[PDB]
Amino acid sequence: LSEQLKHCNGILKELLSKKHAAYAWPFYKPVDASALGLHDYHDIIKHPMDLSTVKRKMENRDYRDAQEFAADVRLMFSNCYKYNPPDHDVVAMARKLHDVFEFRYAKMP
Repeated sequence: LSEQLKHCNGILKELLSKKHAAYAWPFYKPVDASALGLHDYHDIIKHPMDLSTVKRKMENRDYRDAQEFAADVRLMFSNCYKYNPPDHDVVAMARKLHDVFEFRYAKMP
C-alpha cells in the first residue's frame, strides 16, 4: 500500500531519469496541441495525461494505490497509440518506455 506507492514512485523516477530520456521526452509534459498544430487532438483524446501530471498527482497523494497510478501511466500510452499512426516515430518511443514501465511494474511488492 504505502510500500506499493513507494515502488510506483521509484518507477516514476526511473521513467523521468537520464537512462530513458532519449525516448521518454515526448511524455514529459502535457501535449501542447495548439503549439504543435494538432487542432484535432482534444477532439480525439478525452483524457490527456503525461509524466509531469503523474508526478504532481503522486506528490499530492492523489493515488491511493498502485492500480490507480498504473491506470494513468497506461492512459498516457493509450492516448499516443490512439492519436498517432502505429508506424509513427513517437509511437516507437512510446512502445519502449511502455516496456520499461510494464516490466518494473510487474515487480511490485
